[PDB]
Amino acid sequence: HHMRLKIAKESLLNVLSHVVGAVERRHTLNILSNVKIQTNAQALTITGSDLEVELVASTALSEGACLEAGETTVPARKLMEICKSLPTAALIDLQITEDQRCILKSGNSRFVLGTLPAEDYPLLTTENSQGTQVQVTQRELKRLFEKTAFAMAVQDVRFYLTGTLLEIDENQLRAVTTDGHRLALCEILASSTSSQLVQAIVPRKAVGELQRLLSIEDEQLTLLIGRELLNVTINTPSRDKEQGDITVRFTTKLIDGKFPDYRRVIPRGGDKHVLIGHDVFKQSLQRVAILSNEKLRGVFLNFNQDSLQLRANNPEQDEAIEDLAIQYQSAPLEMSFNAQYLLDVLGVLDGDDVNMSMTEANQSVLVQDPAHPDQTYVVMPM
Amino acid sequence: HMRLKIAKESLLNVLSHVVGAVERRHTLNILSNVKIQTNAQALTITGSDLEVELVASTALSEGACLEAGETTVPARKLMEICKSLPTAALIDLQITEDQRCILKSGNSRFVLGTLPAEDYPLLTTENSQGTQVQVTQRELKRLFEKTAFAMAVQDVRFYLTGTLLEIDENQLRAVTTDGHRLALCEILASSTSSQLVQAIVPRKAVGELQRLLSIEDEQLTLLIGRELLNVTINTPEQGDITVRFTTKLIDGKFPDYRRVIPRGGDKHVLIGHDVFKQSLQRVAILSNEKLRGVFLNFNQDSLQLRANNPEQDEAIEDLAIQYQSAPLEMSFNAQYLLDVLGVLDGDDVNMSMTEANQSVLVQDPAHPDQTYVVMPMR
Repeated sequence: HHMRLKIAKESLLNVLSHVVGAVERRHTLNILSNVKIQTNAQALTITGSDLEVELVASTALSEGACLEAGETTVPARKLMEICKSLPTAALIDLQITEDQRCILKSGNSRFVLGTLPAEDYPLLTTENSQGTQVQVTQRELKRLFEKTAFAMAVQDVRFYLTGTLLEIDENQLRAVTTDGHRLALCEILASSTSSQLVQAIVPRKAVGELQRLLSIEDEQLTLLIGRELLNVTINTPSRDKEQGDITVRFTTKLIDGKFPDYRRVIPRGGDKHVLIGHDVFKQSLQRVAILSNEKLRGVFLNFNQDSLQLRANNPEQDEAIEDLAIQYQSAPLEMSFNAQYLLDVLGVLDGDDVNMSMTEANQSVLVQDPAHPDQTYVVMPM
Repeated sequence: HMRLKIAKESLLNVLSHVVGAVERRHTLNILSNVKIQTNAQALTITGSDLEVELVASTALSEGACLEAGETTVPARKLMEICKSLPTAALIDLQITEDQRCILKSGNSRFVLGTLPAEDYPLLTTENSQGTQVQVTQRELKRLFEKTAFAMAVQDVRFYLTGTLLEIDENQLRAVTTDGHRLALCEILASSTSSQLVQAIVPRKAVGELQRLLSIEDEQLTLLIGRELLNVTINTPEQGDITVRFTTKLIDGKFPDYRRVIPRGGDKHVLIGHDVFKQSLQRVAILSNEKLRGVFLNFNQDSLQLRANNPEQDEAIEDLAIQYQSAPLEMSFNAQYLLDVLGVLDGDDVNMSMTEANQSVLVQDPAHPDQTYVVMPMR
């Protein structure tokens, strides 16, 4: 019949917090701006999606929480705001009427929102089958994205550039990202059945959502990677007085393309190798950059034996020059890089030293951390 | 030429005070630079946009000043360059004949383009003068916090975009208005001259002044003239820095604010501050996004807040208040009432009104020095 539910502010908001990151402020399909809420005596399920990424969060309800079972759709952003505005430990009474109106009462406050029918809410149907399953911990998966999120393109004509390639091969999961000017790669240990490689290009919004959901803990996760979709169920531990655990089901349409062979892009020529202290390199580039071109941000790195010179100048003829101590005994080379790209990779590296492998000025550069061989970064020249 | 050897922090502290006045782009290009003067005893840096002028001075250690001179250096760049250096670094400034400023710290060398110190324009002049006012930094700063929000952001009536400093016999007063609301605050301040004087201080001037002033009880002498307002502030550990602040006043006639405030309110309501702020915020969620309009209905012993939007969503909240006067219904911009609440530090809030189509006086019993007026909608 018609849904009615009485629950604590924190309980409702907590489940909602996990799903409303997927909801778009305005969407071509009007109903997707709303969250779908379904309740019965034992559990409350909330769904949020934009048809590319879908999140379903559910929790075990309290004894008297569901007065009347039912399902409906409520404007997600408003409801979330309404809940946060209530005082701590408040109790909300939700009522859905025959005319499509959702009535929220808490304390002396009375709110009324417009609802839309729950069966009009679109779900990501799984028309394919026989997907690949990968076993990986949350930390390992979260790490893959943290070390490669930056090089992804924000918006572009070519779609696969905007996503993260997730590849499974020989008991190791890999994440690869590129915008055409740089590349990031991270590899971790995962368990899977397939002997052959499987590839999934995960859209940028989905990657962000997953990053928020994952934790540092080593809880095992099972990823189902199909030709058209990627599925993962995560159990978030909700620790509150008498609060049930929240289970979130993540579904995302994979980007339809074929990612470029990343291995061919990675330089293994390695003629010249340099090792530099991470702090010195980071600090020096920031200094030199101040006088580089404002949008372009290009600086010149001149490599000489055991000494790196950073040089930058702008249109106003201002110049910055600094000398750094580096572990380099090979031939001389001067290159120019978009500073920010170097600074971006440095943010990703947790080790004390930084190593670069170079061949020629025109050619690309390979950057890494000796301590962590799992991460590999490439930066092209100007 | 000018040469100077100064610690990173010493140079940085001086620049930080003055950089707020500098503009990213200015019609006169030189004002994007900061003017630097040095001699054996002191360092003086000036930042200005020709509406507000800041001059920061410090006592230089002997021998820091290798050569005395003056010049102008791009302020934003200099500021960033100094921040990028390591802690406790030593900077060597050098000005060459070809207008290049060479700055060397550690292993890094920086070169900026300079412009003639001669060209740099100054607001002040020898015959500037001014009627003195004695006021504490804490009190002056307080005056600005209380009335700053109600100034108009942009308006043809240029006077509206500034705070009016008015001096009464025993106190200094700050008044701001944008047409839809008004803020007023009074603080005791000594007056040597005992003549009413009005100064309309520009919005940027007020912001700069708020940043520089501190919450301590240090007396200040404020010079107020027909065209400028001047005050020397010694800032409250990096030695000691004195800043000379000068501003071009808005040459206009501020409206008679006393007419605008209404003392005739018959209908009076007292509401808990926290309750009112929370309630208003809750109901405002479901109000028009651009307009932010909420309805306040006054009934015996209760306050009803109601808001709706185009999607016909509705929020209603009831507040228990002691009101036994005739029922009144009014429409207000939620932001205007919330803004007033932000500057009220007291536990209760007093509202006095006459009719639905007329203004409302808002006050905090604990602090009678502050008075606010909000004009209703429709």
